Amino acid sequence: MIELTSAPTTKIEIISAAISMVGKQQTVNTIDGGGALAIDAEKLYDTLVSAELGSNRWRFAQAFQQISIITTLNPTFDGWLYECQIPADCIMVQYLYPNIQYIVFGDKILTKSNQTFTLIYSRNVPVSKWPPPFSLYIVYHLASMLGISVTNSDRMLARISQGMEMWESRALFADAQSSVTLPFRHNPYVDVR
Amino acid sequence: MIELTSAPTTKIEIISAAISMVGKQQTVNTIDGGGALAIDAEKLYDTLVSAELGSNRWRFAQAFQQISIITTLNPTFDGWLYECQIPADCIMVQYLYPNIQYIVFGDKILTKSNQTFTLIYSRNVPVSKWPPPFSLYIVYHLASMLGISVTNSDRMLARISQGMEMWESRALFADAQSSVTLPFRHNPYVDVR
Amino acid sequence: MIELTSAPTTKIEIISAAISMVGKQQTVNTIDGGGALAIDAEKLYDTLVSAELGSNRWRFAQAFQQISIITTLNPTFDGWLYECQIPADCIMVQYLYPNIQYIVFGDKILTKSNQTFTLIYSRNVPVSKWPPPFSLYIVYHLASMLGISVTNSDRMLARISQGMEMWESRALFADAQSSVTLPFRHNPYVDVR
Amino acid sequence: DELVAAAFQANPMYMAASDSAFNQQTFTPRPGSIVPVQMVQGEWPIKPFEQSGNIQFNALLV
Amino acid sequence: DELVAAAFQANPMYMAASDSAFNQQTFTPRPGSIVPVQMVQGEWPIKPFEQSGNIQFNALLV
Amino acid sequence: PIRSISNTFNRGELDPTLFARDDLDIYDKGARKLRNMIALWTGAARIAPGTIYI
Amino acid sequence: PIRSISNTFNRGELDPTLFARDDLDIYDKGARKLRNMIALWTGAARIAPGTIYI
Amino acid sequence: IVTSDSNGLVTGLTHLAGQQVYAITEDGATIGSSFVDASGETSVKNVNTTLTVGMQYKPELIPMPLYAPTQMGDSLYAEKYVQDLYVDYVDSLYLQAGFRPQLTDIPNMHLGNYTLGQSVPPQTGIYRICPRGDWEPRQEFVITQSQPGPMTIIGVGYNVEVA
Amino acid sequence: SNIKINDVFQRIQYAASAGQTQFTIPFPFFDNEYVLVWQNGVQLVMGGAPGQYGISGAGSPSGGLITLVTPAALNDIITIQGDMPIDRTSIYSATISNLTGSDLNGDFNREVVMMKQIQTTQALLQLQYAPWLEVSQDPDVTKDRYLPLLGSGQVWRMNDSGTGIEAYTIDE
Amino acid sequence: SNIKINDVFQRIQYAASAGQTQFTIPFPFFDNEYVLVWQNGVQLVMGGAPGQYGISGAGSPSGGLITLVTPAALNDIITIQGDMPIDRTSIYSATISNLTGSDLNGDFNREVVMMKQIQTTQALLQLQYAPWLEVSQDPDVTKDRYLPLLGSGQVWRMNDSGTGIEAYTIDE
Amino acid sequence: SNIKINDVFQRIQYAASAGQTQFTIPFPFFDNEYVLVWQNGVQLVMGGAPGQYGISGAGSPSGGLITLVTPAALNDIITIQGDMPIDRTSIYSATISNLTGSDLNGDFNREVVMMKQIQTTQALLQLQYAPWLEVSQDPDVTKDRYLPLLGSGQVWRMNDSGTGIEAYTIDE
Amino acid sequence: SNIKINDVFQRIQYAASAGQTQFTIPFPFFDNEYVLVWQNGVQLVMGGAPGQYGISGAGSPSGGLITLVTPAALNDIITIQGDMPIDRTSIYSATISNLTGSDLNGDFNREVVMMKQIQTTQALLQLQYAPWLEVSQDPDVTKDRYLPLLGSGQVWRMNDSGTGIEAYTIDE
Repeated sequence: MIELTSAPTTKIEIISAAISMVGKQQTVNTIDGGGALAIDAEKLYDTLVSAELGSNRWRFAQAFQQISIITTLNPTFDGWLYECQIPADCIMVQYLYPNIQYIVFGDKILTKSNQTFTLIYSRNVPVSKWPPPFSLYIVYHLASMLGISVTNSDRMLARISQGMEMWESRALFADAQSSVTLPFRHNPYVDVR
Repeated sequence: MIELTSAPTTKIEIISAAISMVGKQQTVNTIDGGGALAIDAEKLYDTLVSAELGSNRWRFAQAFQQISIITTLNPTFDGWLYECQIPADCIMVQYLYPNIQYIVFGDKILTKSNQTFTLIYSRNVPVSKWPPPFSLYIVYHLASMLGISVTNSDRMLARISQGMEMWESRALFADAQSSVTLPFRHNPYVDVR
Repeated sequence: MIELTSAPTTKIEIISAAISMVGKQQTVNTIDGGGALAIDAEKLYDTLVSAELGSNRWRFAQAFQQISIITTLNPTFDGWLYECQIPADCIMVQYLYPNIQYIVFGDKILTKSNQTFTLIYSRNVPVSKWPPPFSLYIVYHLASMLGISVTNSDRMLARISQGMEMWESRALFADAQSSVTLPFRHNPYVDVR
Repeated sequence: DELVAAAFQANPMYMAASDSAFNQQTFTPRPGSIVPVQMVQGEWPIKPFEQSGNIQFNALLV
Repeated sequence: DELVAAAFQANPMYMAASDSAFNQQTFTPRPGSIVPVQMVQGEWPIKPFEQSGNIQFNALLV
Repeated sequence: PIRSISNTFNRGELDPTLFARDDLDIYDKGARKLRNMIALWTGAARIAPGTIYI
Repeated sequence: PIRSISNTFNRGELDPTLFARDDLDIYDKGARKLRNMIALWTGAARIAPGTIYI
Repeated sequence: IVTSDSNGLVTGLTHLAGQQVYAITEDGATIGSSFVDASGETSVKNVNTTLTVGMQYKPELIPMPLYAPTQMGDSLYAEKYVQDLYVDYVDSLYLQAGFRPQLTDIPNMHLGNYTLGQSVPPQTGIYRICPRGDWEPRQEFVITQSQPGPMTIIGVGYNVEVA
Repeated sequence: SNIKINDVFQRIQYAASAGQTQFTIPFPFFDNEYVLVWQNGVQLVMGGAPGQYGISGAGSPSGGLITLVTPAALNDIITIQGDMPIDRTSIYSATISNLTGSDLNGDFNREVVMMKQIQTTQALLQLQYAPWLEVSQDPDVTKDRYLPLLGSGQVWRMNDSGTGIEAYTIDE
Repeated sequence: SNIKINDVFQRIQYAASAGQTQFTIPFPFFDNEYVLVWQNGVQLVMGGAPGQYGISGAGSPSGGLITLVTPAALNDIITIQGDMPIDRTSIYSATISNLTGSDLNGDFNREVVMMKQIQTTQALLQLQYAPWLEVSQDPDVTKDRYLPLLGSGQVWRMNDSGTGIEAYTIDE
Repeated sequence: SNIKINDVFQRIQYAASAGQTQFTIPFPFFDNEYVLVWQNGVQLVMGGAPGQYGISGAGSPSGGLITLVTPAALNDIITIQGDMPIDRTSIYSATISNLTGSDLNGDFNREVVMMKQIQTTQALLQLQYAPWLEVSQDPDVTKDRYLPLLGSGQVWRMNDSGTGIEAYTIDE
Repeated sequence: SNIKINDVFQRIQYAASAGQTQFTIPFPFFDNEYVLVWQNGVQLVMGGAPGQYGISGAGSPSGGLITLVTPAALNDIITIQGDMPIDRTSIYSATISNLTGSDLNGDFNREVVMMKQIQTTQALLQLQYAPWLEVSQDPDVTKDRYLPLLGSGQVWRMNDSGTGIEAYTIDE
């Protein structure tokens, strides 16, 4: 009937494609049925995905959460007065609303105010929410990590690494271009007025 | 009468052309028994095509639809009021009409107004809708991935790479040149007046 | 409900990921019988991590504590009056609060005053407190040391080096970007006024 | 045309793979400040927006 | 726009992987002073914040 | 670098004291263990014959 | 790289269990299948003789 | 040789009392294992079927240590890593190969070209596996069988990174 | 090639803007009849007449679209829910069934969607005790679980002995 | 196992006629032990003694039959419900070379009947908000969904702040 | 997944002994992230810091283990529940490919576990009418089963006509 | 082209059943682009989009197939016609070269199909005098065979002298 084509929506689709891209023909329909290579690929997948979403502002991985449990910091330093726990699902703190003074210190956020605020952060998301360019970028990146040990040729590994870097730029562009660029929140020569 | 195109019109014809590029005979009606080349081509076709159409504004892949405000979801930061559902077939958000304040945040679109908004976006379209230059670019690019996954030949990858990059630029030029270039939405030194 | 992270949460999971990167299958519950790779990985893990967190201001590894004047010790030079004990978990001294005259001399902190001083410093923290980008950087760096200590392969070292340095920069950016840059404590042309 | 051009030619602007190259919310424009910047994103480094045009030509006809 | 630009174009600023490239609390701005600096962090060296724009163009329209 | 090597089994199971004897033409024609199998006079190794209760 | 190789048929059809025996000098002198043909002693393969009804 | 009834019950196996036995159909498919009780009875999966019932003896094949001489020397004690392991088999079923403890099963069923109820005949071909072993010069790889059936291994190949 | 299931509920609700007609179906479905649409609590009928709707996207891996014939009013509530029969009428032959990857994918896909529809009702529309509460771990102890039928003007009230919930008349 | 699973609720109830003994099971079931029978709220035992029942028709797509030993009185309520356990104790070998239609149909049908039993309970025996109500679409918002344990003489009552359901004592 | 799935509830709760650190997981699970742990109603996090826990036993039929970093106090309530997202865990090629029983076992076992988690919540944490009660067997009759949203200070009360449950403001 | 060319008209027309998608091509064709398809007088396009069709059977003696993407409505007229451009499909060297029977068969088969397409239009779609009529056997006598161009409202009418056909305006 209708010709259908769509992006990966499951973790297995990413991993099986990545195993194909290191040029290994062994069948991976499931991680359990994929042998020793599939389990190692799954282990590296878990580290890679969170590392990638935790080191860059991807729009599709952004989330917000109100913080209200803010407790006194005593003894303290640098004039900070309160601390609050960074939520467990927060993978990278990005900024706070409203524009209050704060620092990330240890696993806490230190503030000089007690009012409820909102945390804008990055979070892990399932493959069903990934943009298609990001999915192919992860496929190449995971293949690059597996290829460290199993790729025969240095030139072939360089080709895989080139594919990883190519789709990283295209995925970053596709994610970024959909919205306008936000202004700086600190503009001293204007704010002083 | 209208003369039918001899260019590929189905995804099977795209796949079989890529398999022939890396040197194997292939018929559309025997694609099931195509062995390793057919296994990898089928697995990688959807991921490659969706990633490509999801990372660049191809005119032939554009679409629009009204977006919907989701009840009970309330952003609490930066003055955003509503969370809007992205269309099901949307593969890359491009912009909103009318151009008012919005951002892509997670898998939603945040707005400050409850008027009717239309989203311009990319989507998957069948091969019969592809420009012929784009079809040949996909054939080269898919064959490049077949070289990595199956042939394991550095010589093959070197030979395919030049044609793949050439037809990407030609396909982009052919798609872009048909229409005028739109002006910027924001022109601060004129708009302030 | 809080989503549990799939990124590594224990030092054994960091070690086993590093062992898989250089090619060997490894389960957490069989790490004891891991052979030469497990011997070197566990020996080098503590030295590498402590040196990494002890050489750079990582926000997640920061801590503070009051320091204590030690009795019967008198510095006798440059006007220093007291020698203070550095905290037990301190791995790198960063600065003192309030910012008064002090120096690090030997394993003590010399001061000219007997008021309460708080030291800001780095410390070891468990893996569950690590940002995911930092965890992947440690995996690459530890795998690099396993290449030297076990595999004896120049090829493996070359292939790991690119990823190790890339993820060091990404981890540093992800850690730093979450907070505002603090101003200098000493601004002589302004302070003199 | 000059007013339109000046908005992205006179102002300091940058090109990158993504506007996530630095954090606009924590950006600190202070003397001596270090800004964390992803100096390379994939294949593309962050660079100043390309200068184009012949400003003197326009202010010779005017 | 000029006031916004001058805050990070006129002032001496730096780009690096992290603002921990030097210690802001112990930074000593004195003649002859040596500042401990991590001159390269990972792949990226610390460099002056990249100059961009056409200052003269803006102060020809004004 | 990467080398491609092969191993057949027409010499059966070899004693562990032979594992430094690379000069012999048997190093790529034997097996460390050959259990419940036999060596055909080609290079192949076949599962051993079963038994029928009498 | 491109390698130029050739194969003659002096040894006739070879059992599939020999296909890893590159050490033997028969790997380039045999055939996977030799059906309704014979191997001449020069190494060529000729179609088998026909029959006449009696 | 035995025959199961409508419930899969099999009798007359007194010489195998208390043993674990496998059942093989006449088409040559091993259907599973079960215990014979002290009275010589056991239950099998296939009902109203003629079967062969017996005890598994497990074949094991561990090839010789990797031997890849280079220009430097024999490299008999050099650190080696196996990127690819090729198992070359003829008329075999139920194979599994690799570096212990996590092995890889070799499939013997063609999705898309299999009709339910039929027994796929013993298979011939080459299967490529990434064993994920260590870097020791005397590392061991195993070719074995998960359940009783035909098995013939004509050779084992490697792609070895010789450090 | 797989369909969107993970963290994708089989129900969505919208607050329409004035004049809107297009409403996304954000979850996969297999047949038009297995999608339920309400507008302000009134179930709509598929068709072309005013007050009816059109539907597209059946068989799509990601979802489809609902197009109202009559443009909606501001703050009309549109609810879309997937409601597929839980059955299996297409089965494999005992003798002449050729097993295909498309067959296996089709069978698993419809069972996963069925399961997701059940979990959507459980998560968004039903009540439950918090998972950490000290309820009896034996299902045979029905003190906190079993409910009686409510007669006219009655509420559910745990009895004075703390042994069961019983209907309890409250006057108005 | 080479049977179809029809879309039929896994529960049936009857009001017996005078002297009636045979009651139809309209839903498929795979084993006699996986069916529960109640008569006027008292669970019956399978057997041949008076006050017990016999059951037939296991494995058929059209269900079976319940035969009471003792004929039922007029307007006796007979309830029949499927209660198959949710597990999987028969698994395939690692590398099967013979996959029967009955085995493959069995695994798919078995899970369909499990889901139908869950859905029958939630459709006929459980409470839920109407599908069109404006319940919070984020499951982490438990205001309308999480219940506390009831003490003696207590009812569920939304608190004065409208932030959660709390146990409230009534002594009337 | 060549294990057997036993019929075990996907939730367990303990009252800790003095200084206890190890608690058994009696039900199977496949990933560490899909097992939730609460201590006195506060969800814990995996790790090695104080107040966290370690977990082992993924992929095993049963007998997993939870090890608290900080030893529990006497009568601390520990709750362990399985929570695995519903999703496909396989992909099959349309062209001729390979199949193993390991692939089928992994798909069917994970779907059985997912169903058991739904049914565990239904059986232990949710309300239902007793199966033998005379509820309407037509689900379109919503008198006994559809609930309204509760305002501040309101309870669920069947109306005086006996036609539906409505929110009722309680008084003194 | 080692097939045989049968004596079959190069045009077929069908009236569709309800929901029909597959239509047989009884005549041989060599390229997919050289087969024209109409549905109710509107030419279709090859592809996978709705309203398009797929085609198979090129190079086969007969038994090609047209598969509509959108199922046809009852009594939709589907017309399939061969249209291959008249061209030279071979090239032979003047220098001493090779020749095969496949080359000759491909040339003669394609030229036979081209002639059949011309003759199919002549036999099924064009007008002619009955073969036995007494038309002039000298083609230079154009009285019965040469037509004039028609102006608005005009018909072909033999003139009153019986010497030629002229355009004739028809009034009320």
